[PDB]
Amino acid sequence: EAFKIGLHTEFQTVSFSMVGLFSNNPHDLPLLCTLNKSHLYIKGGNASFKISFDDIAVLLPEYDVIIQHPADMSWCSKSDDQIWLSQWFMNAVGHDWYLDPPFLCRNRTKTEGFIFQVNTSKTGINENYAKKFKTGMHHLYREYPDSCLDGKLCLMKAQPTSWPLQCPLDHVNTLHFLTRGKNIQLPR
Amino acid sequence: EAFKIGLHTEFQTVSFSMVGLFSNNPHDLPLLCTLNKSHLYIKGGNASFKISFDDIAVLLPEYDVIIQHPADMSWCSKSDDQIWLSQWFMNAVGHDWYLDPPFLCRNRTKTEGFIFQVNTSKTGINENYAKKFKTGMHHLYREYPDSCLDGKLCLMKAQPTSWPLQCPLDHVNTLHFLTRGKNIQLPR
Amino acid sequence: EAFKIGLHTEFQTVSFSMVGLFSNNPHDLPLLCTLNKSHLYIKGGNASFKISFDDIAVLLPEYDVIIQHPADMSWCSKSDDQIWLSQWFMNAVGHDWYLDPPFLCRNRTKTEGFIFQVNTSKTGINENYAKKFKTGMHHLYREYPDSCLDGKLCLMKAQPTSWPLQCPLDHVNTLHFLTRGKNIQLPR
Amino acid sequence: GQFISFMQEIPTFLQEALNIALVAVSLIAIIAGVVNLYKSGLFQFFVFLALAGRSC
Amino acid sequence: GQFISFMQEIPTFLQEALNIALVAVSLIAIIAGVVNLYKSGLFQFFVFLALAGRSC
Amino acid sequence: GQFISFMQEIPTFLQEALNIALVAVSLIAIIAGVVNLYKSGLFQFFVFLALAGRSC
Amino acid sequence: GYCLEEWMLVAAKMKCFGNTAVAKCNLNHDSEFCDMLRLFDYNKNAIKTLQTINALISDNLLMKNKIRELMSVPYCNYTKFWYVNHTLSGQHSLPRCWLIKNNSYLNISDFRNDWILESDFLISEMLSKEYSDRQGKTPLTLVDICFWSTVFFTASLFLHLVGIPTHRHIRGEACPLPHRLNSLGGCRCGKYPNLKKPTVWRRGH
Amino acid sequence: GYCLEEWMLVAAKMKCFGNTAVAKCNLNHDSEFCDMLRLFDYNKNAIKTLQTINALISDNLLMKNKIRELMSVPYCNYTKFWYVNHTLSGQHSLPRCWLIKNNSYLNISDFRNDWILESDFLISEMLSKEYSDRQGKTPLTLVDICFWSTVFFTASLFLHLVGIPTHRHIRGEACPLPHRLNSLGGCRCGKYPNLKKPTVWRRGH
Amino acid sequence: GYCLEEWMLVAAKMKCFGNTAVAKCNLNHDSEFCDMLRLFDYNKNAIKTLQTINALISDNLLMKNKIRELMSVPYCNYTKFWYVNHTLSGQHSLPRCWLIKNNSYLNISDFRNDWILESDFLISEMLSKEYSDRQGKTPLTLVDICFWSTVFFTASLFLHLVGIPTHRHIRGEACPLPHRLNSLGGCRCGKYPNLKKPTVWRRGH
Ligand SMILES: *[C@@H]1O[C@H](CO)[C@@H](O[C@@H]2O[C@H](CO)[C@@H](O)[C@H](O)[C@H]2NC(C)=O)[C@H](O)[C@H]1NC(C)=O
Ligand SMILES: *[C@@H]1O[C@H](CO)[C@@H](O[C@@H]2O[C@H](CO)[C@@H](O)[C@H](O)[C@H]2NC(C)=O)[C@H](O)[C@H]1NC(C)=O
Ligand SMILES: *[C@@H]1O[C@H](CO)[C@@H](O[C@@H]2O[C@H](CO)[C@@H](O)[C@H](O)[C@H]2NC(C)=O)[C@H](O)[C@H]1NC(C)=O
Ligand SMILES: *[C@@H]1O[C@H](CO)[C@@H](O[C@@H]2O[C@H](CO)[C@@H](O)[C@H](O)[C@H]2NC(C)=O)[C@H](O)[C@H]1NC(C)=O
Ligand SMILES: *[C@@H]1O[C@H](CO)[C@@H](O[C@@H]2O[C@H](CO)[C@@H](O)[C@H](O)[C@H]2NC(C)=O)[C@H](O)[C@H]1NC(C)=O
Ligand SMILES: *[C@@H]1O[C@H](CO)[C@@H](O[C@@H]2O[C@H](CO)[C@@H](O)[C@H](O)[C@H]2NC(C)=O)[C@H](O)[C@H]1NC(C)=O
Ligand SMILES: *[C@@H]1O[C@H](CO)[C@@H](O[C@@H]2O[C@H](CO)[C@@H](O)[C@H](O)[C@H]2NC(C)=O)[C@H](O)[C@H]1NC(C)=O
Ligand SMILES: *[C@@H]1O[C@H](CO)[C@@H](O[C@@H]2O[C@H](CO)[C@@H](O)[C@H](O)[C@H]2NC(C)=O)[C@H](O)[C@H]1NC(C)=O
Ligand SMILES: *[C@@H]1O[C@H](CO)[C@@H](O[C@@H]2O[C@H](CO)[C@@H](O)[C@H](O)[C@H]2NC(C)=O)[C@H](O)[C@H]1NC(C)=O
Ligand SMILES: *[C@@H]1O[C@H](CO)[C@@H](O)[C@H](O)[C@H]1NC(C)=O
Ligand SMILES: *[C@@H]1O[C@H](CO)[C@@H](O)[C@H](O)[C@H]1NC(C)=O
Ligand SMILES: *[C@@H]1O[C@H](CO)[C@@H](O)[C@H](O)[C@H]1NC(C)=O
Ligand SMILES: *[C@@H]1O[C@H](CO)[C@@H](O)[C@H](O)[C@H]1NC(C)=O
Ligand SMILES: *[C@@H]1O[C@H](CO)[C@@H](O)[C@H](O)[C@H]1NC(C)=O
Ligand SMILES: *[C@@H]1O[C@H](CO)[C@@H](O)[C@H](O)[C@H]1NC(C)=O
Ligand SMILES: *[C@@H]1O[C@H](CO)[C@@H](O)[C@H](O)[C@H]1NC(C)=O
Ligand SMILES: [Zn+2]
Ligand SMILES: [Zn+2]
Ligand SMILES: [Zn+2]
Ligand SMILES: [Zn+2]
Ligand SMILES: [Zn+2]
Repeated sequence: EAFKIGLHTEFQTVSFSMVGLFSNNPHDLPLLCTLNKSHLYIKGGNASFKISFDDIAVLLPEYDVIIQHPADMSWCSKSDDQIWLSQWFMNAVGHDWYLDPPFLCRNRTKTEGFIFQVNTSKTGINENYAKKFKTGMHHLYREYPDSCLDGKLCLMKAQPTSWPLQCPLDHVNTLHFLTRGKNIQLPR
Repeated sequence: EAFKIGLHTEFQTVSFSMVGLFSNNPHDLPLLCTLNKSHLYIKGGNASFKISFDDIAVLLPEYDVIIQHPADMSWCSKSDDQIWLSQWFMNAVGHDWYLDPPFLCRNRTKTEGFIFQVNTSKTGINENYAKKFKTGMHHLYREYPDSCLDGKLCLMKAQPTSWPLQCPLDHVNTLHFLTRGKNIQLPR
Repeated sequence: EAFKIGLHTEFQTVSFSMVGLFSNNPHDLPLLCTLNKSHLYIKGGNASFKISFDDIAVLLPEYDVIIQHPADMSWCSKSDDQIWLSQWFMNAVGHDWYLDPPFLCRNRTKTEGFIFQVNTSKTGINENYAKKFKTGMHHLYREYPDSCLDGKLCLMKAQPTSWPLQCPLDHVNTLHFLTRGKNIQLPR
Repeated sequence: GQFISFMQEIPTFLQEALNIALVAVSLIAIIAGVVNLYKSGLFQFFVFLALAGRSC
Repeated sequence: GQFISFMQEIPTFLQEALNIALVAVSLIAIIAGVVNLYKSGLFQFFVFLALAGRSC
Repeated sequence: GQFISFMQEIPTFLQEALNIALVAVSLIAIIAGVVNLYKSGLFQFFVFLALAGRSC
Repeated sequence: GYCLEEWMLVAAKMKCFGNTAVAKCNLNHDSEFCDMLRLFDYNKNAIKTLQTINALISDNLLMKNKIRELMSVPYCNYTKFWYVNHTLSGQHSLPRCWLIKNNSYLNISDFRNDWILESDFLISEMLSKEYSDRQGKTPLTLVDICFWSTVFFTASLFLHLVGIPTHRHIRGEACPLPHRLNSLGGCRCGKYPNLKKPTVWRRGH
Repeated sequence: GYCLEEWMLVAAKMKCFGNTAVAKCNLNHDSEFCDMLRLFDYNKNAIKTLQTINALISDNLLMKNKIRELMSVPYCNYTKFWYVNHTLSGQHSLPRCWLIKNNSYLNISDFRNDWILESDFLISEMLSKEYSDRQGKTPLTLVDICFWSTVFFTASLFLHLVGIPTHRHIRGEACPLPHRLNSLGGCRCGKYPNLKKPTVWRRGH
Repeated sequence: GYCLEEWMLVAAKMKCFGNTAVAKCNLNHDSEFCDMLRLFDYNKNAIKTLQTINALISDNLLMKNKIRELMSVPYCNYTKFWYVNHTLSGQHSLPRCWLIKNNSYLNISDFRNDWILESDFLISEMLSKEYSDRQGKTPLTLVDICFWSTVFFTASLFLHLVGIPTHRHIRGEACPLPHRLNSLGGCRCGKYPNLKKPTVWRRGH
C-alpha cells in the first residue's frame, strides 16, 4: 500500500498482470502450474498433462514402447500435439536422448489412453538421471514438491487431464521452460 | 559526407574495408554471399557450393546415399575439403545429427558431380526441421531470399561451382557462421 | 612486498589460500596437477589417474573394449567412481559420444588393471579430433606440455596411480574442468 | 524559476549545518546590502528622481 | 593555457543567462577593481617609485 | 573534523598552482579580516565589555 | 517500456514512468523490473505491429532467483515491484522487486532499511542531477574567472580603504611635492640634498 | 585499436582515435564499433606477430541486429560508422553505426536528432570532464576554507566601514575617557557616580 | 566478501576490506579478485549454513586469461592480488591480480606504471567522493543564492564607498534643499526656476 516516508517521498507499488500477458501473445507460451501440492500440471498447445509421481509402475519395459529417439514416439498418441508437448517437456527437464536411459510409453493402438512413464528413481544406475530430473523439475516448477525419496523407487506418469481453471497463472515457470527448451517452435 | 553542425563541431564518418579484413587474415574464413536474389553462394577452404532451392528432386532416397552420421559422408566426394564445408554448413544451419531426418548425397563413384540434398519442405512431418533450417539460413545469410513456400515441396541442392568474383564480400554472414558453427576448425 | 609509494599511500598485497578452498569445500572438486612436465595427473572422487602420452599402443581396437556410448564403460572397471571420473574427464576434454571416434578400454574381467586409451594423433582422418583433444587439454591443464606432434601417431593412456601429495594444488584447472563439464553431478 | 520549487523543499535542506550556514549568510548579506545601499543614497537618489521638481 | 581555448569557445557559451551574467559580473568587477585601485593610489605609488627623484 | 584530516594531507595538495593560490588567498583574507576588525573597534569593544567599569 | 498500458498492470490504470529510471534499464543487467518491461514491450510491439522471449530476459538473474529459492532465502517471482516517488517533482527511483519468502510477500518492516536508503538515494540523485546539469552548461573557466574577479575586487576595496602611500616625507617636515625624494631623502635638483634622513611614507594629500 | 591503419579503412588513409572515446569500449558492450575494433585489433596483432573471433564480437549485438533485420527496422551492417568531432580540441564521440534500412544507407535527415544530441552531449562531456579533473585535483575543504575566508573578510570590511562603538557616552557630555562607565553611566572610582543616566554608545575618537 | 577469514588467506589473518571497493564488484565483471570473493563467499555461506560454481566465476575472464597464457603474454592465475592502500583514512583500491608470465610473478618494475596510476586514481577518487557527498546534500540553488548575495553585498559596499549623488545643485550655487530641480535645474515654485545652467551632482550633505 502507498504511504509517505518523507516530506514528499511516497512509497508506491506497481504490480504486473499475467492474465493480460498470456492473453496478448504472438505465440502459445507453455503453462506449468502446481495446484495445491504434489499435483503438477503442464499445458502446451491443445495437450494438457498431469505429472504424477507414484511408486506404482503402470508401464513395464517388456510390454510398452521403449523410447530412445524422439521419432519412436509415433507409436504413442494419435494427436501430434501430445507428442510435441511430451518431447519438449522431456527436453526441458534435461533428457539427453543419446546418453540417458529410455523411458516407456503406451502403445497407440491400445485404447487405454496416452501415458508415458519416466524412471526418476534415485537408486543404483539411475542416480545421476534422477538427480538431473530433479534439477529440471526444480527449474520448471518453483516450490516443486519432490516426492522421489532416496533409495525408494519413484516413477512419474504423464496422462491427459482437464486443465484446472482454478490453478494459478505463474509465468516464471514458462520462462524457465523456454530457457531450457532450446529451439522450441511455438504455434501461432 | 563530412559537414559542420556546430561552431567547432563537424559530423564525420569512418568506414571499414573488408577485403583487408578477409584477404589479410591468419585463418581461412567462410564466405557467404548472394547475387541478386535466390542465387546463394558459399565458400570455405577450396570448396565453393551454390545453394539452390527448387521443387525437383535430383537425388532420391531409394538410389543414393543416406547421411545420418557425419562419418557417412566419406562416400560423397573425393575432395575432403568439400566434405568439410558440407559438414560445417550443415552444422551452421542447425542440423542435429541424432534428432533430425537424414539428408541424401550422390555416390562418390557415380560420376555426376558432388551433390547433397536436404528436404527443407514445410510440409507435414518435416515442418519443424524446415522451420529450423529457415532460422539457420536467416542467420547465415543477411537478406535471405526464402523460396520454400508453406505446403509446397522445397528441396535444396548444393553443387560445386566457380566462385563469383563479382559478388559483394560480406562479413556479418561469416560472423554468424562462426558463431553457430561451435567448435569449427578453420584451415590456416 | 609492502612498500610506500606516496606520502600516506602504501603498496599492499593479499594472497588466497588454495588448500583452504579445496578442503573447506562441501563438494568433492576434481584436482588436476602438472608435476614436472608430460607427467599429468588427475583426481576426482576416489579415483586418481596418471595421464600418459606415448607412441606405443597398449590396447588394440580388435582385442579390447570399444566405447562409443558412455554405458559401454560398464565393462571397464568394477569401481563406479573410476568409470565416472573417466566419463567426466572425456566430457571435459570435449569428447562428443556421437560424432567422435570411439576409444578403447581394457576388459573388466581381465586382471591387468583399468586402462583406457584415446587416439590423440594428428594423422589422416584423425585431424579434427586430436586438435579438439589438444584444445581441451590446454583448457584443463595450465601450460599443457603437448607431446603429440603433427603427422606422428600419439596415443594417450590413463592408469590408476597414487596421488602425489608433492604436486601443487591448482584451482584454475578445477574451474576449467567444471566449466567444460556441462551438467556434472559432483559428489557431495 | 528554480526558486519557487526550492522554497517548497526548504525544510528538507535545513538538516545539515552547512545549509543553515548558507541560508544565514545569504539573509545577512541581503540585509547588509539593503542597509548600505540606503546609506549610499541610491534610494534617496531614486526618490529625488521621482520628485524631479514636482514637490519641495 | 585554458584562456586561449576559452576565448575561442566563448561564442558557444553566451547562450545561457548564467554565462552572460558571469561574464558581466567578471567585467564589472575588473573595471571596478581598476578604478578603485586608481583611487586608492597604487598606480600613483608605482609611478612615483619609477621616478625616484629622477624628475620633479 | 575535516580540518584535522586536511591538516595531514596539505603536503600532498601543494603540488598545483591552484591549491597554493587558494591557501595564500585564505591566509591573506584571514589576516586582513583580523587587521580591519582591529581597525573597526570590535576588539576594543570586547576589551571594554570585559573592563565594564572595573578599572580606569 | 517508458510507459505501460492498463492490461499490463493488475489495476487498470494509465500509470506511466519517467525517463531516467527507465534509461537505467539499458545500463543495468540486474533488475527484474527492466526484464519485465522488455518482455511486455516486446509483447505490445508484436501483438499486431510488425529466442527473443529468452534473450529479452536476463538468464543470470532468473538463475540467481532460482538458486535463492532453493536456498530458502528471499527471492523475486516477478510480479510486484515497489519504488519511492517524489510527489511534487514526479521523479522516482527504479522499481525494485517486492521479495517473497514462504510463498508470501515480505512485510514492509523487513525492507524498511531498503526503502529508507532508496528515498535518501533519490534525494541525493536529484541534487546531483541538478549539479551535473549545471556543470554540463557552464564552463569551469568562467566560474574561475568570476571568482578571481570577485577576490580581486574585494582586495581592491580593501586597498581603497587603507590607502597606499604615494610619496616620501620626513618626520616633522613639510610636503616635498612637487619635488620628489630618493631613498636618502633628496633628489638631484639641489633643493633637497642627500642628507640620509630617514623617510616616512605618506599618502596623497 | 587506438589507431587504425590504412588497410582497415575504405579510404587509403590512416585515422587514429582518441583515448577517452575508446575507453568506453571496455565498459560498453552495446556498440558495434568496439566489436569491430576488437576484431581488427586481433586480425592485425596475429597477422605475423604472436573461439577468439566469437569472444571478440558480442553475440548479443549480432542477435539484436539480426532480429531487427527480421523486423524490417533499421539495423547495422557493421560497415560504416559516423561520429561527432570537435575540430579545434580534437575530442570526439564514440562512433555509432550508420544504420541501414531496405538495403540502403539511411539519409542524414532520419538521424539528424541523433547526431544533434550527440554533439550536445559531446560539448557537455568536455565541460563535465573539466569539472571532474578540477574536483579530483583540488580538495573540497580548501575550497570551503577559501570561500569562508573571503566571506569573513567581506564582513570585516563592512564592520570597518560602519564602525563598532568602543566606550559609553551620554547626550550633551564630553568624553569620559580615560574613565569608564557602567550600564548605569558611572564606574566605582567616584569621579562618575551611578546616576542611572541613559548612555549613548560612540566610536573611537 | 566484505571481510575475509583466516583460512582464505596465506599467512592467515583477518584482512577485511572496505565498502566502495567491494561494491565495485557488483558492477564490474572483469575482476579476478571479485570472482574469487564470490567463490569464497559461496564456499563459506554453504559450508554448513543453507552450476553455482560457474555462475560465481566470470567465464569470459577465465577464457581471456587462458587465451593470454596461450599467447604467452602476462596473465593471472587467481592466486596473488596487489592493491594500493591509503594508510591514514583506510581507503584502498580494488585489488588487482599480480600478473604472471613464464610461470613467474612479474617484478614490481613491470607494473610500476600500474601502481603509480592506481595511487593517483585512489587520491583522485577520494577527493571526487568528497565532492559528490557534498553535492548530494547541499542544493545547487542554495549555493547560487549565497554566491549572488555575496556579490550583491560587495557591490553594495562599493556603492557605499563611492556614494551616489542624490540632489541636483548648480555650478557655484549653494544647496537649494529643500527644493528639487528638473533636468534644466528648475522648479515650479520659482525659487530656482529654469535658468538653463550647468548642474552639479553632489552627494548627500
Ligand atoms: C526403474 O529403475 C530402477 C533402478 O533401480 C529399477 O529397479 C531395479 O532394477 C534392477 C534391474 O536389474 C533390479 O536388479 C533392482 O532390484 C531394481 N530395484 C532397485 C535397485 O530398487 C526399476 O525396475 C525401474 N522401473 C521400470 C519400470 O523400469
Ligand atoms: C508471486 O507470489 C505472490 C505471493 O504468493 C503471488 O501473489 C498472489 O497473487 C494472486 C493473484 O493476483 C492473489 O490472489 C494472491 O492474494 C496473491 N498473494 C498470495 C500470498 O497468494 C503472485 O501471484 C505470484 N506471482 C506469480 C507470477 O506466480
Ligand atoms: C521430402 O519431404 C516431403 C514431406 O515429407 C515428401 O513428400 C511426401 O512424401 C510422402 C511419402 O513419400 C508422400 O506420401 C507425399 O505425397 C509427399 N507429398 C507431400 C508434399 O507431403 C517428399 O517425398 C520428400 N522428398 C524426398 C526427396 O525424400
Ligand atoms: C590411431 O590413429 C591413426 C590414424 O588414424 C592410425 O594409424 C593409421 O591407420 C591407417 C589404417 O590402418 C593406416 O593406413 C595409416 O598409415 C596409419 N597411420 C599411422 C601414422 O600409423 C592408428 O592405427 C590408430 N591407432 C590405434 C590404436 O587404433
Ligand atoms: C600462481 O602462480 C604462482 C607463481 O608460479 C604460484 O606461486 C607459488 O605458490 C607456491 C605455493 O604457495 C609457493 O611455494 C611458490 O614459491 C610460489 N611461487 C612460484 C614462483 O612457484 C601460485 O601457486 C600459483 N597459483 C596456483 C593456484 O597454482
Ligand atoms: C509520482 O506521483 C505523482 C503525483 O501523484 C504522479 O504524477 C501524477 O501522474 C498521473 C498519471 O496519471 C496524473 O494523472 C497526475 O495528475 C500526476 N500528478 C501530478 C501532481 O503531477 C507520478 O506519476 C508518480 N510517479 C509514478 C507513479 O511513477
Ligand atoms: C577531428 O578533426 C580534427 C580537425 O581536423 C582532427 O585533428 C587533426 O588531425 C589531423 C590528422 O591527423 C592533423 O594533421 C591535424 O593537425 C589535427 N588538428 C588538430 C587541431 O588537432 C582530428 O583528428 C579529428 N578527429 C578524428 C578524425 O577522430
Ligand atoms: C552494408 O550494407 C550497405 C548498404 O546497406 C553497403 O553499402 C554499399 O557499399 C557498396 C560497396 O562500397 C557501395 O558500392 C554501395 O553504393 C553501398 N550502398 C548501397 C548498396 O546502398 C555496404 O557495403 C554493406 N557492407 C558489407 C560489409 O556488406
Ligand atoms: C590499509 O592500512 C591500514 C593501516 O595499516 C589498515 O587498517 C588497519 O586494519 C587492521 C586490520 O586489517 C587493524 O588491526 C588496524 O588497527 C588498522 N589500522 C588503522 C590505522 O586503522 C587497513 O586495513 C588497510 N587496508 C586493507 C588491508 O585493505
Ligand atoms: C504396438 O506397438 C508397436 C510399436 O512399438 C506396433 O508395431 C504394434 O503394431 C502395436 N501393437 C499392435 C497390436 O498393433
Ligand atoms: C555407392 O555407394 C556405396 C557405399 O555407400 C559403394 O559401396 C558403391 O561402390 C557405390 N556405387 C557403386 C559402384 O555401387
Ligand atoms: C570381455 O568383455 C566382454 C564385454 O565387452 C565380456 O562379454 C566378456 O566376458 C569379457 N571377457 C571374458 C573372457 O570374460
Ligand atoms: C511456511 O509456509 C508454510 C505453508 O504451509 C507454513 O505452514 C509455515 O508456517 C511457514 N513458515 C515456516 C517457517 O515454515
Ligand atoms: C527499396 O530499395 C530499392 C533498391 O534496393 C528501391 O528502388 C526502392 O524504392 C526501395 N523501396 C521499396 C519499397 O522497394
Ligand atoms: C537524401 O540526402 C541527399 C543529400 O544530397 C538529398 O539529395 C536527397 O534528396 C535526400 N533524400 C531523398 C532520397 O530525397
Ligand atoms: C622462462 O623461464 C625459464 C626458467 O627456467 C627460462 O629458462 C626461460 O628462458 C624463460 N623463457 C622465456 C624468457 O621466454
Ligand atoms: Zn606629501
Ligand atoms: Zn628636484
Ligand atoms: Zn569617548
Ligand atoms: Zn545638496
Ligand atoms: Zn520648488
